Amino acid sequence: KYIIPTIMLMPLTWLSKNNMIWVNSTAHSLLISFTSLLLMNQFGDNSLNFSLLFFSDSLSTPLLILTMWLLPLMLMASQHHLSKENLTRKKLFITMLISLQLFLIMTFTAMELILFYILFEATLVPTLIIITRWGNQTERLNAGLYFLFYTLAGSLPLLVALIYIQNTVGSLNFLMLQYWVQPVHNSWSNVFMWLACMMAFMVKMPLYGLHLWLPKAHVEAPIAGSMVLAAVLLKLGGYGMLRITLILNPMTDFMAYPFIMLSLWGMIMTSSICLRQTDLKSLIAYSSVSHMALVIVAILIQTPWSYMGATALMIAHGLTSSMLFCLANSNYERIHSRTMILARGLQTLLPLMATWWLLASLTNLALPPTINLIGELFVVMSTFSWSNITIILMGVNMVITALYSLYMLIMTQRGKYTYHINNISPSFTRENALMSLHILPLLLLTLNPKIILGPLY
Amino acid sequence: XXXXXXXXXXXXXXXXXXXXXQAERLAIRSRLKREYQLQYYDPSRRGVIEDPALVRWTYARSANIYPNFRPNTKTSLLGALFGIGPLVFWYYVFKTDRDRKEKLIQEGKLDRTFNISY
Amino acid sequence: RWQEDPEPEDENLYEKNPDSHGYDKDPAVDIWNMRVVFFFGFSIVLVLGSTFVAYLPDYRMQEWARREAERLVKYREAHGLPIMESNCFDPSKIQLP
Amino acid sequence: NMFSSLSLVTLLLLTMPIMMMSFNTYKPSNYPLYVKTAISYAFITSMIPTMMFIHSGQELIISNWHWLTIQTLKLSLSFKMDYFSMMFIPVALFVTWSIMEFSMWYMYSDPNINKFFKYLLLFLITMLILVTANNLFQLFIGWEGVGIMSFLLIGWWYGRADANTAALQAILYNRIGDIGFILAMAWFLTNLNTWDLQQIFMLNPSDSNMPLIGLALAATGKSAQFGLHPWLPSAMEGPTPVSALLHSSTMVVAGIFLLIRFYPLTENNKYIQSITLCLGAITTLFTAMCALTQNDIKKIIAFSTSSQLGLMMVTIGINQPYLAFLHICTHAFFKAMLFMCSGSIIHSLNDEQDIRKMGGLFKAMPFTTTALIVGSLALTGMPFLTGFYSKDLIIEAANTSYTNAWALLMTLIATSFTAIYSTRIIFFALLGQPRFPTLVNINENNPLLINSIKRLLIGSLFAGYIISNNIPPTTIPQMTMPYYLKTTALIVTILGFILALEISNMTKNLKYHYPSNAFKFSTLLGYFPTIMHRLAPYMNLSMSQKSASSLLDLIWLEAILPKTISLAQMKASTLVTNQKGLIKLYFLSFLITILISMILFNFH
Amino acid sequence: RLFIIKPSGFYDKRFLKLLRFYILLTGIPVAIGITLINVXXXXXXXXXXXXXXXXXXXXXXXXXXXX
Amino acid sequence: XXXXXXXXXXXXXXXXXXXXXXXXXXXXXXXXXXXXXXXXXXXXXXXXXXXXXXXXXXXXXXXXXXXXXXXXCQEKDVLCMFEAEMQWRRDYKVDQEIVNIIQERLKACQQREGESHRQNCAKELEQFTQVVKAYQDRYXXXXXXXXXXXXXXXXXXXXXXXXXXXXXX
Amino acid sequence: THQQKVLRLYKRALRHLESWCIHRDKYRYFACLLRARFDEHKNEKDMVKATQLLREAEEEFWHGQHPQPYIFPESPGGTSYERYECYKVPEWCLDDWHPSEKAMYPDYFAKREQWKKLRRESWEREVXXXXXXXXXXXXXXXXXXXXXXXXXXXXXXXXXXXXXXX
Repeated sequence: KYIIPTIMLMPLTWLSKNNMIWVNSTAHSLLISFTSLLLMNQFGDNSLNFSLLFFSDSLSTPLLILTMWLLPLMLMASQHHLSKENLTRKKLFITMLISLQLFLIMTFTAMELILFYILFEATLVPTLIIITRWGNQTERLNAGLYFLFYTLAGSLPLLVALIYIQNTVGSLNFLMLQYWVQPVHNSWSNVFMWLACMMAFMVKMPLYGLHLWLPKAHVEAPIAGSMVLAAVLLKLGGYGMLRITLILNPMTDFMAYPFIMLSLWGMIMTSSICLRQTDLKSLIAYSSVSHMALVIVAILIQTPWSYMGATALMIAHGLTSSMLFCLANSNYERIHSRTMILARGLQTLLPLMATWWLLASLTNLALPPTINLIGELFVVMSTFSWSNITIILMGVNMVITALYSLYMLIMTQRGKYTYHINNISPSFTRENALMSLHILPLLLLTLNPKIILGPLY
Repeated sequence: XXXXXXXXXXXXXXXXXXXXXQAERLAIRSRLKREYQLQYYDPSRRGVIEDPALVRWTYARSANIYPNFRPNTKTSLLGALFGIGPLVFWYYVFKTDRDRKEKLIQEGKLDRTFNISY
Repeated sequence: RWQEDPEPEDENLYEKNPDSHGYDKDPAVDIWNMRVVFFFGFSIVLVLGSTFVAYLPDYRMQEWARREAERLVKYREAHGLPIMESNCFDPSKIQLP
Repeated sequence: NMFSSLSLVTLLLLTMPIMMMSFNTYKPSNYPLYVKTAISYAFITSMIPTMMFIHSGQELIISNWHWLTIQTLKLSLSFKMDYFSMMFIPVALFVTWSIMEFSMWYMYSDPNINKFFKYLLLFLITMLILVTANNLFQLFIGWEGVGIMSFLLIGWWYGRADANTAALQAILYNRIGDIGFILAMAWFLTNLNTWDLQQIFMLNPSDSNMPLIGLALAATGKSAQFGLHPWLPSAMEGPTPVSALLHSSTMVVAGIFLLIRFYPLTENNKYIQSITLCLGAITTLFTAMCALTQNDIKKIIAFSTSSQLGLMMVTIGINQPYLAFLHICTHAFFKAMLFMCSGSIIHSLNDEQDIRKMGGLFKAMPFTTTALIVGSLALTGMPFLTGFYSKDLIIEAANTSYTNAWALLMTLIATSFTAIYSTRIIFFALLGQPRFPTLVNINENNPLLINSIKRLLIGSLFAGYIISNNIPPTTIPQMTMPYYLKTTALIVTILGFILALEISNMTKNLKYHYPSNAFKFSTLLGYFPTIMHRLAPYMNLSMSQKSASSLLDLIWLEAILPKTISLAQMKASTLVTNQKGLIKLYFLSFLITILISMILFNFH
Repeated sequence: RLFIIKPSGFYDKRFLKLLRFYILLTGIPVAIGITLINVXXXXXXXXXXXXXXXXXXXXXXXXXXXX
Repeated sequence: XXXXXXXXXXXXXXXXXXXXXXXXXXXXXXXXXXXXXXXXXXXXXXXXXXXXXXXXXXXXXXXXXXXXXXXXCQEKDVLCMFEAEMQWRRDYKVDQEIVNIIQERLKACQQREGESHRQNCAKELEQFTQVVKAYQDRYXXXXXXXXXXXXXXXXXXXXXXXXXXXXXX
Repeated sequence: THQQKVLRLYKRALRHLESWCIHRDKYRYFACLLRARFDEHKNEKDMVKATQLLREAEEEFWHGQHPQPYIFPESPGGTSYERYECYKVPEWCLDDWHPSEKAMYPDYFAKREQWKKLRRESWEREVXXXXXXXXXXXXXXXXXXXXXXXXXXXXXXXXXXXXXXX
């Protein structure tokens, strides 16, 4: 139903003639994404298994729909790039997205941990080839090696973690079978059992320490801006933290206490740097650290209210940051540099794109209930039940959330553009369509956000 | 930063060394302006000009990270106390608040009766 | 010496030899793709997909629980004294210690 | 039954231009007139339920669009039509009614004439949500929505420099005020399962954590106060109808409006009673002082709101919610006139925003000057100029209390201080010899101006006849002290105006007097641009650049894996470059390996 | 008369026309969606008799489109 | 209806004795707007209700009761646990909306009295305090996220306190 | 230069005077008093005494330096619309306009096309004339005026032509 038509996209791009390609890859992907919303949404009290354990049902994952939403969107902004080069090279880097889409569906669907692991690290391989090629600026390798040697250094300890559980306590498999799990006795030998399961997800979900994996991937741009949307998918691709903390270690939260404090300082210091920075893409790269840091806080509290805010923020950030990177790509295709100060001029030269700049920026702040108000505020409300002191630190962060958005606006809202002579056409029909396909799905979530936050909702 | 009197026109002399000092400043100012003048006033261009000074400004923060820091001295250790230090500061704040809370649940209840959320 | 390194040239479609287009080269490919099937997903996934989302197929007992709760309230109010919760799923447990 | 149906009509009428905004039907040049016609019938539909409220009726309505079912909660779009919420709607609509037809004359023949009206409707809708909010989650939509739409309105004029500083600060100081408001959300959910506003009236908890670090901290962000108020004079940089709405009825109420709705909490807690008046004592004179020295047409009216806000804070501290909203409702009619009648001078004499250069005489302009005299005297304690029906009722009630004496004495100086800056619009600019701003300056009355100012006069005179009489009060304050408490409210305005006239004429009519250079002025701006525009943005960015970026986020926090590369390559070089060929050397190492397995490792 | 400040406009106004044309094209089932409540009956609250548990729609209340 | 209590009946009757004037502005507008478009809206609603004619009855509410409780079957086995875990999650989802009805009873009291607030009612105030306290102890609210296996330990923790305190006294 | 430093301070002193005084008749009284103070030292030329007075001129003026000075209307910096009211549109955006819309009002498009053709031909002649100036570095202070009368256009052509209109 989900896999197989996604695999049939591979012979589609190769068999089709050289003049077409892009028409077939975008149109056929849109009708598969419609059918994902058609079937997956149906659930009872406890979400019942789909079929045999190859790809399973969704329990608290409306985040699969987001991957299906970007399934055509990862092709729209990449149209400006790749067109100058060979026809065979075009077909190759569409199929690498199809392979990404193939593995990303498998991660969220399959209710597992053993076979989930060999799909968790499997997403890293197509993205590596994507990042190491087509990079306009240098140091592709000083970002490409850092892309793996941060993730794989933390995720390979899952082999000594997950297998150790199934050898002693039944088997991991279905997760719906996982009620054999007894609470951990909390000892010095049990410390490295908890750390190995966490450190894998501590990298993909960026903190204060070991966070430099993310800005290197964003600043050194893979292809245009459509591949940066797949880098947003990798942040939310480490969703297994929702599953491990609840099932594998329920009694263990004493060792979570130092890791919350690390992520709490990964909110003030990560935001402060995201103010005086030069690169336009970097000012989204560091705001994406703090926005995903909110989720890590929520997971380690383990309260039923926090998971509501956690699941909301995974979808909230997945369509707001990707929206911001498309705006960064739209300036990168015209000015040919990612500098914020040089690329200056909205409304006067970009009349209709400036309204899309406003809607994308304000969504980072707490607007009328779209998704981020259901995302951020739910975590802040849940942190007070943990400790009273939190909102004194969390409130300061709410001031600097404006300082990501408004500083990106103001440093482009000056109608000077004396040095710049380019950017004659404001936006193509596809470029304005990109901006609408990110905000309007969130505007439809205003009416019913039940399919935006659902761990026992 | 500000002194007792704000610097704007304070302490100025003509002399001979200062007269040549302003001549040195205008020599570079006019040189970098004329190469901009030759690039701006022609319809054949169409595009964004590079400017070597602005690229080196972005290169100052994005690069030149590990070529520097080779003299660590005592200045680097003071920066470590301002970074890793405040993480240990809240460890004696959040734990003391939690130990205050955990004692109340077991003996002498402080939690509200009309509480059910989380 | 660069020999063969110098080859970079600025390229932009804009409007010149394109009139008004989004796709690079050929007016026939542009109209049929960038305005038709680009906006066909705008009509099926967004407009026809708005009917679903959460509205219509109940969605994880959100509407079912309201009818189930109301009939359990009126039944327990007439006969029993305790309202709903008193001892949740516990009737004669085999000791403790 | 008619009360519930007609209440939603006022909400729908304001959204109808937004529904027709997205193409729909073509409207050339008629779109600015379409906004005027939409609000005109919205006032008539809002007048009937208020007339029903005087008679009999109170209704709460929900749209049944409950988007939350999460953990024992229901959150529908709730609309409350009760007392404070009910009376404020036709007051706010009539204020806008004049400003929209004013927006026809001011900002005319612009390329973005249609887009200016677009944000003003959203600025009206978000306020109407905040007014009728019965859910605390619904309350956030209004309280943030008005604060977020202000960005598009304050920074409306597309300026490359200085214009965007005001729009940034308008949300920056507001989001420090958010810290309390979001803390007020989290405490409300944990302690009370209900979460909505309908809880507080039954089983009210006695805690100081909720209103102090919460609603009072929200009242410092939104609506001026002492905590953070540098955004008031900067907001004058935008167009004149925008600066009118922010300081008359919309943005100026948002801070106080929360405190009136949470009236059972203020009455029970004694520690909140003191801190609301202690912070309210500093708001009265310190902001009123800044109105004296600062010499700009718009910026005098900007600081006058914050001095009026001091009395608006006293009403909460005295535990009287009934007299709290009455001052703001009349304040809405005070400065709907005062902002744009003075704003009419700016547009007439070219483009001058200074009182010194302006010389708009009473004989030169007949229609605009008459509103300036009435509007200024209305702020001061006047017996029948709608001042006595709002300002004087607070002063008489404040004297009979167990509250702080220093806070009571500080308010009495501020009531007499109102006469100084009100006459600094008349005597300094309007009255006397004209300053002559420019050679050959044209000033004429337009047909759009006459229909706006004359119909504002009904609202500024009959406010003490309709609002004060129809609304049912609780506990009469006037009883004790005929000379010490009752007379003191009226005598301060008389003695203040006499002190203002003697001080201003001594400097103006002197010819040879010589102004002194050395002065003890901590009054020019209040030294807030020295700490919050000079020090506070610097300290947050110095810790960002001297620390954080140049130490941790690029070097020290990175130094985990480059630490295992620089040491790894050193260990790599000790195997590859080591042993420069030779079979001799490799076989010398094999001698040791057998000895390790026999002696060093215990195995056979 | 003056030439005034110039914007692009042609690219800007066309996108809003191209967007709304595909909203209106799928605005027909929105109009049918109103008549589905009007012509066809929605749901009535009634106690179930022991004969059939599920047929076509198992348990669905309100709107014929849900079934 | 039936489940919701609310007030029995409201009085609401106008006298109008003082001053002749133009009768009443509230009364004249009520009679005028009742026939203007309110009567047309009632006629259009009746025209659509009659146009339905044929209507499906439908099951609506589903049965499924007990099927062995979780505190009866033990030891890790999928055959017995799955039916028991579905039962507890069914009760937990209903009890989330049971409190909502009792919460709305307190919401109805606040508006209908207004000036009285806490002086009267008392029945809705006592009903809310009894349920929420029972909801806090039995249905998690302290023992992390929802789990049926952890619920038996939460019930055992409350039972251990009852056995220890009563033995001393 | 000594002459320029006196004139720059005297221009500031007159505009800073109207902030302290209210009426225009009182402004004229103090203006005559300022003239008598500076004319006493202007009569004789000095190298040490006049330079000492220049540093002394900063004093007294700085004692009464901040009464919020008036910049009147649109001024460089200051207050009340510095860059505001004039949003403007660049000349690059004018040629960027697409067909069909460009067909409407053909008088503005045809006249601009004639000026663009003249600017393209004069650009080659202006480049040789700019480097013809004797400096042999790049430039000295300001741009040099045109010597030729037949070719016209003094170095820059787009500097004065097409700027901003309120």
